[PDB]
Amino acid sequence: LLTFPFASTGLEFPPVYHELYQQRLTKVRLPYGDDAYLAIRYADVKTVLSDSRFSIVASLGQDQPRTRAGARVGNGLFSLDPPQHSRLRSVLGRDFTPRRVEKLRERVRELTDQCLDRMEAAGSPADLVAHLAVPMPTAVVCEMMGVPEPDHHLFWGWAETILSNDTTPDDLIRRYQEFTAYMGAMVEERRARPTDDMFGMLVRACDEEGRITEIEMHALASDLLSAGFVSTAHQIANFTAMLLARPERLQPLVDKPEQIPAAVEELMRHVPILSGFSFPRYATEDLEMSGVTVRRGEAVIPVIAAANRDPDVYPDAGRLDLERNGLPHLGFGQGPHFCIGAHLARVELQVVLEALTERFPDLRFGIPENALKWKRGHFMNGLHELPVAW
Amino acid sequence: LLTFPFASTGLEFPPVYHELYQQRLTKVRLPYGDDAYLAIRYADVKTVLSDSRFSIVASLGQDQPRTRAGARVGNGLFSLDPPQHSRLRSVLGRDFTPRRVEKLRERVRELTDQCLDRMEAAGSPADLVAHLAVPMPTAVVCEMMGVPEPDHHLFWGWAETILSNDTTPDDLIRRYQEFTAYMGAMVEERRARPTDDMFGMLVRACDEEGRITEIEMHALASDLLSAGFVSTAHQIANFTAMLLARPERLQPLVDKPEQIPAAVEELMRHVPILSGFSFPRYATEDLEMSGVTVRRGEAVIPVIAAANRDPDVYPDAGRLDLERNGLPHLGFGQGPHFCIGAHLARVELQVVLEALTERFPDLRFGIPENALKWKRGHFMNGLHELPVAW
Ligand code: HEM
Ligand code: HEM
Ligand SMILES: CC[C@H]1[C@H]2[C@H](C[C@H]1C)[C@H]1C[C@H]3/C=C/C(O)=C4/C(=O)N[C@@H](CCCNC(=O)/C=C\C[C@@H]3[C@H]1[C@@H]1O[C@@H]12)C4=O
Ligand SMILES: CC[C@H]1[C@H]2[C@H](C[C@H]1C)[C@H]1C[C@H]3/C=C/C(O)=C4/C(=O)N[C@@H](CCCNC(=O)/C=C\C[C@@H]3[C@H]1[C@@H]1O[C@@H]12)C4=O
Repeated sequence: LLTFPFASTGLEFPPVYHELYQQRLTKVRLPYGDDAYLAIRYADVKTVLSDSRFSIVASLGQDQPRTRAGARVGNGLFSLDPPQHSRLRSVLGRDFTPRRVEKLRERVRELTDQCLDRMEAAGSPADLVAHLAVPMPTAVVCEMMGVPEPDHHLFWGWAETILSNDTTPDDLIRRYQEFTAYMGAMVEERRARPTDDMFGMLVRACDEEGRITEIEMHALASDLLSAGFVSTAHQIANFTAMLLARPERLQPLVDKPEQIPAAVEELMRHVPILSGFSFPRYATEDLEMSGVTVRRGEAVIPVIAAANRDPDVYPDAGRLDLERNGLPHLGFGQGPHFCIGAHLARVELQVVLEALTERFPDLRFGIPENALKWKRGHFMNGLHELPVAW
Repeated sequence: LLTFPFASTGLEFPPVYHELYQQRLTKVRLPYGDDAYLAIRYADVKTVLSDSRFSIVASLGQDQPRTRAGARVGNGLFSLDPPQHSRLRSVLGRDFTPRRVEKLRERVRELTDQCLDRMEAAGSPADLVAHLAVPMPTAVVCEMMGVPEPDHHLFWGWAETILSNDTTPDDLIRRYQEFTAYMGAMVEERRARPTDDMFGMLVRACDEEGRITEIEMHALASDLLSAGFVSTAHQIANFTAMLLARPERLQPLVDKPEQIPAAVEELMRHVPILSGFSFPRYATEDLEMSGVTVRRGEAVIPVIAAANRDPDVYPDAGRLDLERNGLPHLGFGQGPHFCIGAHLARVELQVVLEALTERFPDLRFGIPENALKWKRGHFMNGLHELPVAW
């Protein structure tokens, strides 16, 4: 069988996908776990993500297809199907609706401004990863949750552990133990002095209203503080690097600031954020997909980066066209597990581009593009550093 | 209770939504059937359409909230929840993927050109509704299914019965009898001799593969010949009118054809196609929506038109901006029942704007704007006629 993931470096999209688009659904071998099919057509990835005949739960003795040594297991949102998944997420739902997140726009800009004050002070050329991509989205969720600045580094360490392909089940226990200890102390603080932040809301959801158990309270906290900043950090960097590699760099968005939202969406579509893949889903019954009968219990991987370059949905898919305004990309997923933070990410990315265009309109690479240190072996594509000059 | 639908005329967005968006989920009373909540925020209409806790089936004795006198009931796709819905739909799925539908672009343009030849031959001013909006999408699906041209008028009549608010269960009996008779004949004919058309595919699905039963084959065919062209017909005229009512008319799209797909999407967002509403959904368990506890069994109506002008999703929502390339609209719906024809409709609307810009760049209203005969009190908004000049 073909082995997956395929060879690529940086944000490269590998040419093998252009072969597979026109073939039937193909089975691949993965680094750990059972084999799986590769959903790469737009409609197929949509199906895998959103159709009730695909379960995110391995209930028929499957060995989870994956790139990480330890199978991804827990009691939080990625471990549940609807309706259980739906009631649990609805504990967070109302804090991530556009109507709520839109109110954060100002604070996001403020934090972004502080970061850039600090970058400007450091002087050209500076590492935009260290000065902006890491700090800003981390502050955003940590102050949303109620985690003090000085502990941010702990949550980076736990999130890298989740995301590292070389993490073992032991490594995950160690994480679980450390994280539980941390939040447990935070729970006790909030019980004695209640706070208005999200963790406070979670503690009340548990203690007062009896809406969730302690296990669910911790699980949701773990999900947000794990999923909630490392992805945006990687994208802040990926997005700027994509833009600076263009002859005109930021100038189109300097000239036409009203096109920044569209630009954010095109980049969401075009950047292959993952060198791995997310959760496989499993057929709850036999079903047909791209010329193949997928049997009950068999795993299908949703390759969202291939979806976002489907030749039939997106003409000239490999071209970054910031005016494309393409059909709706799958970069935040689809169906039940559609990114609960999708609007917050869009706000964070719109705000980063606003602030860079307004403050550093002549922003450019601070080293030769050829010297950029892309992450090589990692679950997520991105940059170790992004030196920029102004 | 607040009565719904709200007063509006033509494609006017009624101002009352600007009130309701700020407020908690509100309950309305309908022309027929039980009362229901009005889902109007983006995220809420999404939930209603996509969340498994919302069923399209009244399984607890409910009287379907509606504007039509006779309740909407049958054996096709709008009468099913997943997975039963999913299994029936999958019989058609393959034929409506973008990969399949993109192959129809040539033929859709051919038919659009024939329509425009007749219009031009009729002479300025001419009615674009009669010459293009009605014939072209009717011909597209009927020839897809294998229905001959001379019989198109019959399918228009059956479709309007379904869509007319003044239709009784008796009128629906007549329709069903007439329609079943007609497709029965088509079935005999396809059984006596194979044809490579969509109805012929349904016949193979019933007779040869035993995938579906005879009344499901009929249902599916009825769904497609009912939903499959009156909507596109109404939008072709709605879209053209929207464009012709602006100072610049068609010139922005003449000048930049590459923006035609984006305009189609903005129009889909902006145009309130329904005066009424689609199917209500029923909560299958207690849940929270916009500050209200929706109890099990209670109905919630997804108001697509309102979601598409959600003030927090869409800044300045009332403005038709063809470059907006906004966050994805709910105009083709969402979840299980997301329009099976969405790509075909995008193809049809794109091709119509391509053909109109290329052939009639100085297209303009053929009568004074205030004379336009907008449909009054009908289920869908639109024009009885659209005189155009060139
Ligand atoms: C550019 C940044 C981001 C990207 C590209 C992204 C992408 C995604 C994708 C594709 C999924 C679904 C994976 C699957 O279905 O297998 C997901 C889920 C999730 N994301 Fe995001 N995300 C981003 C930012 C955020 C933010 C800012 C937050 C929270 C503050 C967040 C929290 C979550 C959570 C909790 C889930 C699981 C939701 C569920 O299973 O119900 N993400 N994200
Ligand atoms: C501008 C044109 C169109 C618009 C605005 C439109 C809109 C919609 C919407 C919003 C729904 C879902 C309603 C709900 O969930 O309550 C739907 C369903 C449906 N549409 Fe379309 N549609 C269009 C064109 C078409 C075309 C061209 C076809 C051709 C086959 C078609 C066939 C269907 C069918 C069969 C369903 C039911 C699907 C299901 O329940 O699984 N429609 N449409
Ligand atoms: C750029 C977007 C990427 C996403 C990525 C998929 C990509 C599209 C998911 C993959 C999740 C793995 C999760 C995971 O391995 C586990 C696990 O081992 N146990 C549980 C409970 C442990 C605590 N919760 C979590 O850590 C929950 C989410 C963290 C990540 C999350 C990242 O945001 C980035 C679980 O969810
Ligand atoms: C602008 C788009 C509009 C859509 C509209 C909702 C809007 C968003 C739906 C509403 C459906 C009503 C359906 C309906 O009344 C019935 C009924 O009475 N019996 C069944 C079986 C009868 C045979 N199937 C059908 O007629 C199936 C679809 C036709 C319409 C369909 C039109 O595309 C237009 C049924 O579905």
